[PDB]
Amino acid sequence: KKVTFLEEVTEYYISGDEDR
Amino acid sequence: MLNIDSIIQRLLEVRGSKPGKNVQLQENEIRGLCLKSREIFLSQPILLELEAPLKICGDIHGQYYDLLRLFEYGGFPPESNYLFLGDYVDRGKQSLETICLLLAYKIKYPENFFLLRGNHECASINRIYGFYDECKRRYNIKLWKTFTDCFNCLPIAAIVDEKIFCCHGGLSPDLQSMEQIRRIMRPTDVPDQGLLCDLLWSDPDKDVLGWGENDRGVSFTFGAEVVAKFLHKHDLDLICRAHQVVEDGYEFFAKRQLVTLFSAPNYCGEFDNAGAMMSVDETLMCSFQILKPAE
Ligand SMILES: [Mn+2]
Repeated sequence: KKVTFLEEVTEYYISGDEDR
Repeated sequence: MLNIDSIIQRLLEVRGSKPGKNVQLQENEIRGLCLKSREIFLSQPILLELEAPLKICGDIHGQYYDLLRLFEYGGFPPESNYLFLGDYVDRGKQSLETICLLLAYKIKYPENFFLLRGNHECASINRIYGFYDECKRRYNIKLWKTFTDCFNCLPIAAIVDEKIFCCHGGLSPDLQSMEQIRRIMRPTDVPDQGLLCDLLWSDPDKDVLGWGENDRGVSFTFGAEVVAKFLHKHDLDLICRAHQVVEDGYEFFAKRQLVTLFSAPNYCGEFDNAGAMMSVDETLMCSFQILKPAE
């Protein structure tokens, strides 16, 4: 077995996390 | 005797509430979580041997509602296996709820859910940076002391499928064999210097060759060739650690031989950072999900 990395990153936006 | 289901139900039922809403567990329930999780921690190895698939998260720092979002995206236990890399408390607004949910999941799913020790899981640190104050305000000093006894038994590192070495801080110039970690006796405080200190406090640095004094004033920095030699000596592929705020929630070091994960978005309301969670599949393919803070 060998560690590999997926290049595609999944991004989410969390509303309200600025100025909680 | 714990009713773990009742406890978890109460912790999760604040999902969707106006953020900042507290869960008021009974003092004896929280004490119970500490006592039972301590038993489980001590019965399991101090150096965990884990198999993929699992999800790995860095610092949470009391950001309870962000933790809940991590589980919403990753899947609630035991739908997914989890390894957390430490720093559950301090700085954030809801450390008590955070550590209570994590301990509850450790107790309910002890072979699907794993917690490592961070440098904030230390009485001398979390007395100052918020956890003691939170405990005192909502419960009492005796409960904070109960948490300390629990934290003193957390495991220190994990190895995933013999290829990924995980710990909160980083490497140590004192570390020659994994057996040295295995021979650390628990319960223990974190010492001011030495192997256990380094595993919880050290940092990678692109401008150091070998080992350097850490600017933090605790422990060391280490360079990319130190990482390479560690991986080669121990037949590992990757070091996975936390302990540093990074812009995108994850950050590579030494040509992807080391990765830093940080899972608390907009840490302290100062940093405007994303939080990341790393998924490791059965083939050890690693992928990232990142939670970006928004207005
Ligand atoms: Mn830390």
